[PDB]
Amino acid sequence: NTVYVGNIDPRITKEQLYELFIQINPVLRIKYPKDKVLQAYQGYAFIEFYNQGDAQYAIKIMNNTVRLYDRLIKVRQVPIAKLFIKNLADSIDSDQLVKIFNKFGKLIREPEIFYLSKLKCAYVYFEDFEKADLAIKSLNNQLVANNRITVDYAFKNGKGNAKYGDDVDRLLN
Amino acid sequence: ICSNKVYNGRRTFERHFNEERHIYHLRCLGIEPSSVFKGITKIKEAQELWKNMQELELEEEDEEGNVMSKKVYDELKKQG
Amino acid sequence: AEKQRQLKLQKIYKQKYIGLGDESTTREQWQRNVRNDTLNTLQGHSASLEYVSLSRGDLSIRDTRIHLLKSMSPGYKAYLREE
Amino acid sequence: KRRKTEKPSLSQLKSQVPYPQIIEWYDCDARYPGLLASIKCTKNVIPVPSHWQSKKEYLSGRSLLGKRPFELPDIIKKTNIEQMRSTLPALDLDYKKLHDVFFKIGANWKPDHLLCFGDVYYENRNLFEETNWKRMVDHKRPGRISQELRAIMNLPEGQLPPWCMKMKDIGLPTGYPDLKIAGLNWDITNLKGDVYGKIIPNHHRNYFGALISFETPEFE
Amino acid sequence: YIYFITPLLEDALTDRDLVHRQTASNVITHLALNCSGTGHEDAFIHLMNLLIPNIFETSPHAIMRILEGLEALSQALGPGLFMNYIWAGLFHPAKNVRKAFWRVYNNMYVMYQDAMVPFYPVTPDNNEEYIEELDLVL
Amino acid sequence: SRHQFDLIMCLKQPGVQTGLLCEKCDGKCPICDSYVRPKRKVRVCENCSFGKQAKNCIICNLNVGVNDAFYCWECCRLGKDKDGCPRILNLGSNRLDRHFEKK
Amino acid sequence: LTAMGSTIVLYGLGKKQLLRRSVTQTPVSITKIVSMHQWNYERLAVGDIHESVTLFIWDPAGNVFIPYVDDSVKRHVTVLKFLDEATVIGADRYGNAWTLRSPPECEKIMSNHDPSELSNGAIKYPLDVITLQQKLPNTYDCKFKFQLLNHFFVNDIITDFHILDSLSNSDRPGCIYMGLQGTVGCFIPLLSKGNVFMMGNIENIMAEADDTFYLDYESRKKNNICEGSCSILGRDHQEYRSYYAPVRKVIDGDLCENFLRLSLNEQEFLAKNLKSVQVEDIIQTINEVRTNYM
Ligand SMILES: [Zn+2]
Ligand SMILES: [Zn+2]
Ligand SMILES: [Zn+2]
Ligand SMILES: [Zn+2]
Repeated sequence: NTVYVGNIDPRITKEQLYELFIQINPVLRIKYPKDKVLQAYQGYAFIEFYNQGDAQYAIKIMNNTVRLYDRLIKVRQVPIAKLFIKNLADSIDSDQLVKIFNKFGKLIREPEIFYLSKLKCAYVYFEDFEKADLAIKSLNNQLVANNRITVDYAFKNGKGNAKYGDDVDRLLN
Repeated sequence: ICSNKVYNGRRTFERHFNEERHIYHLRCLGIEPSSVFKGITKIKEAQELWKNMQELELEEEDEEGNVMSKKVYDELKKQG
Repeated sequence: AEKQRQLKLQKIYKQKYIGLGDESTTREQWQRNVRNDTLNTLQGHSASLEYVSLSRGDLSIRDTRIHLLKSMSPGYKAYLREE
Repeated sequence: KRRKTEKPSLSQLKSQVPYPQIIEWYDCDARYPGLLASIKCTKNVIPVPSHWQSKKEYLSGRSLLGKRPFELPDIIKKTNIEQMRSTLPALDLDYKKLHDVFFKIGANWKPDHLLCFGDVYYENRNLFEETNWKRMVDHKRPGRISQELRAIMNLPEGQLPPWCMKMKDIGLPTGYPDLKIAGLNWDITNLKGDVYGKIIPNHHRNYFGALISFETPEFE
Repeated sequence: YIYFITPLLEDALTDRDLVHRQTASNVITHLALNCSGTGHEDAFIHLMNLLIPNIFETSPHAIMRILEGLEALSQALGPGLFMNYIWAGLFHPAKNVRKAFWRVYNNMYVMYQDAMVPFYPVTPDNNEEYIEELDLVL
Repeated sequence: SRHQFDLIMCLKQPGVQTGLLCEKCDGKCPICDSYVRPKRKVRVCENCSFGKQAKNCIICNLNVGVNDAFYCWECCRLGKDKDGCPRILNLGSNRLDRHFEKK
Repeated sequence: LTAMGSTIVLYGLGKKQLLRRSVTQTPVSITKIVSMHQWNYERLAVGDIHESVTLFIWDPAGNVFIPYVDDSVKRHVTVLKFLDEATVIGADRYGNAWTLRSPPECEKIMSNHDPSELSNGAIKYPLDVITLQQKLPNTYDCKFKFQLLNHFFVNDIITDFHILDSLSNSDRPGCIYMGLQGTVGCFIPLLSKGNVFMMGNIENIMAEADDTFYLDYESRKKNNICEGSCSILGRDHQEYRSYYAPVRKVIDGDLCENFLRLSLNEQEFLAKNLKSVQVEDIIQTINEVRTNYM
């Protein structure tokens, strides 16, 4: 629907943008900001079409096409499980963490290694609350690399509430 | 609805209604986006609100088909 | 002084013209004024009175008129219920 | 206390409403919320202008600083008194002229903007830009490019826009199926000036009130 | 002459000064009273649309000039639309908005009653008793 | 009155009698104090007439009026013509501080 | 073509009983349909008890009527007709006789587009209309509005409108209505302008004529008859005929007809307010309507 436009000369005005894009598709709305401090255009606009069909069309035909004031015109189109784990071993690599938690569940992102107190801790992002419950059940208070690690939910207070299972189920759906 | 999240201002929370994550919680929750659900707070009520969000007769030849549906009589076109 | 006069004129206009919503008026108080004025005009115009007479199908038209008059008071519902 | 805490949730109030998106959080403290939802959501009612709950006395507007002092309606500007008396930092004119400007010339004349049934003017709004907008949706049409935007685009005369080549591979605009452009669906020899294409409509009274004559009252 | 006036009142009613808004409303009083029923309501609709936001404006002079202006608009527009505004603001929680609009509705109830009768937004689900005789069709 | 606020009106059902205004107040519509196109003569309730007070100007309440007061065409359409008995019962802070000001 | 309480059903002809060919669900606003009328099978105007007229268009292969215009205000419509494609006659339960017209912004769209694209598909609406959809979804749900065209108040309740292309061979097509309390009256469209200019001036004369008599009778008392003398009753014309909603373009001839009965002294006294033609030509123009227009 709405398309971002950038690399615009502040001398390009609103009527000029309108007359430009009406050549491509019908334009529902144009938001073309105006700096109050400098009393000038900040050189990027937003053109809301009547649908994402004309929007994407204008993205395809318009991108890297029109040359305005010698500068080219650019167009660009415009919640997960988290486990805190404490007392990790210094020999535990982030990739090793990935290998350890892959068997329990798919990771939406990579673990985050940080130090509290000296105390090696990490955040592990699971795509599923139930697979997170698996890595918890098996890995809680367990000894890896000759070091006892604790696996629980990371704080937001901590994840894993009743509404959390309900909505995380839906985000899975 | 958002992580039982905390907001320090009412203007800001009124800005939460249009946001990436807030709409992700709605749409991924099965409650579709935009402007009907703006006043949402708890996850529960907007579920019944979204449940609140979501006979033609084609005359067969025996003259009993005056109760018979359009698509049904088309199926009997493919059968006939 | 000026607003204070507007209070007195509020008392006078309310006295003459009966219901005038001042600031806080209960829905029971105001809706009663609505019903009273609507019925008032239905029976007031011989036109709309003749109309309601036929559409209702009463035997006489004054039955409809005095019906509306009676219908202005709240207890008339229970009165019909007791017939 | 108890009445303040007795209030139903706004979402509980939404279900009673056929158009639930108008109701807002403050309607929870409506002393008669089930009624106020019905009135506010009734068909033709026009919601209260929202400048209430702001203490700014409805105009603090920064935009108010930059508003033009005034502009004469062009029909009155024809009367030339603009030059006769300088308002910016004797003047006798013809009775027939002025009278005809209001009546002969300006009988059918009407302000271009006005407003609609439910139009309400909020502080930050300025009608003028929307007037040039509505007038512009009128004048400007696809296939035509003004000489100013053409010069900025650096497109010389007789040459097609750069999106005609990508429009050759991608195809005509989905929004304009009837659009014609020289060299492709439309005759290149008809390329003239600022118009490289035009929409060809495929569609091809008296309104019981047709006056059939127009006669204004004469001053003399 | 009404149409040539409205672009002037455009900058008047919009002006920040409560004085200009006041005297402009005084224009709308006489202009609306003597031009009422001519068929310019579409222009009167505009002129009003600029007035409604000024209802909340305080001070005695501003409030009475604006009240008289809106009452003049009641005659040129007719209650129905003027009502529609008054209705959508009629109760409201704000204790202030309410006190303000019930002034306009008081004056409207004074000048017009039968005139407002058809225009009450009242339905059987809106109020309990309603009136059984409004739905009768022959 | 339209201008002076503290002035109080009567607003009773007008009688057959016609209110008088002095030559000094002549020409004012007793509600809006307008000089243009007057229409209908004012009528006051009997309670505002009786004795000497009947001769007073219904507007300024002090002087003895010869002329009849008429409502304008704007008040006759606004219906304030039929609102009630116009009269000014209290003399008003303006006239008061005027009299005490001079003497 | 029948109207349920909520919805509009279009029945065909079946045998042993009649069948539902199509059903159209109403907008939420419409509770019941008192009366409705069609324009050349393409268009409809559907009335309500509580709310006002709403026009629909029949879309073939869409098998549905699509509302393309709302109405401005709440009006209780007893009987309704079409003068034209774009305009509608309607009466009220309370006695208002009005006529509405679709805006040219809508007429351009429907003249330039097919109805099938209204419900679904691409129809390009100016920026203001959409902003009125998200801003005021309740009123602008039908995305257009009837600008009031004619409004009038006849104290009766109009039963039947009929639009006659000619009344006794007369050129100007009239619309004649019979009221419930009984009456028959007509609205004649005036060709040209100075017709409605002269008529308007005569109505303006007879409107305050009672006041003019009162001011003359007042001045002669200043040098030496109540106010309602000529009207016999206090009601002004514009006030009485305005009533519920102000008369818009309709000039009332039933008033100008009273000018005929007044004595020559009174008539010549009234017509002096005009620089225009004499009383005799006045009476000419007045009596012209019944002769020529029907
Ligand atoms: Zn949220
Ligand atoms: Zn008195
Ligand atoms: Zn005096
Ligand atoms: Zn007056």
